[PDB]
Amino acid sequence: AVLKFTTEIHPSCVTRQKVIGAGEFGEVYKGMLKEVPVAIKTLKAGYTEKQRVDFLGEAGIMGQFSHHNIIRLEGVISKYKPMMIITEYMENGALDKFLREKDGEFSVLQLVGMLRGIAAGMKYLANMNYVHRDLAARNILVNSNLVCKVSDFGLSRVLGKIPIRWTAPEAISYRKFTSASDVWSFGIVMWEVMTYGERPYWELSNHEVMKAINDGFRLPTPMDCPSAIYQLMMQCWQQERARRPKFADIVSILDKLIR
Repeated sequence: AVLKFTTEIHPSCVTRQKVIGAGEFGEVYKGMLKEVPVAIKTLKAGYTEKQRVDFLGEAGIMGQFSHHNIIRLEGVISKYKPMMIITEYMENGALDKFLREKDGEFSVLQLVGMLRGIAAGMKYLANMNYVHRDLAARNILVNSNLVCKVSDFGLSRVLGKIPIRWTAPEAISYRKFTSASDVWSFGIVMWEVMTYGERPYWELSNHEVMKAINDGFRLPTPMDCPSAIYQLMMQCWQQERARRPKFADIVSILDKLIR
């Protein structure tokens, strides 16, 4: 794929209406663009140069993609303060928090549908030769129509701190990040979904998680999870990365459970 540069949006085109959260780099707003509803992420007052670079850099990576299950970037304001990233609006926010609120409410069919969309976004990303490295329910956003979309491309790169509980053993131990380590992470996301937003490995420390992983531990079947879905997450957690399904396999497997 050919590299894209980021669309610059004029400040007068953006209207912030309400605060909808606190971000890594500053406040997040709901507002309007041009008009269409958008999420508007701002860069905090007193930002450092590194923060500016990382803020706009993540947006640039997100902007490489055009897929229904990857957050759409409208553009950035980088020539004016406050600097902003403008994306599609996701009314229901982060997937982990959304499921905790809706604990036990969804059908298995609906949870599978949500996972199928996430897998489709990842299949697309993998085919574009990108590894995400930070795939986790907290980094997936949910819109009013229950569509789940991959967000948070800070660690993403073409094929420092890492999210240990979501990371494959070979990526933890040997710095080997591939689409197959993203598949491991997807398995963790499946577990987060089927548990309605339980924390992977509960309150074990990172060192304890690493030891558990190295000892062959796998997270247990979520309450009332169908065997076929638990087996799929177990397949995503094959110790040897070459033996995990590809995202194309995952999409096909989930598709067949949509009945």
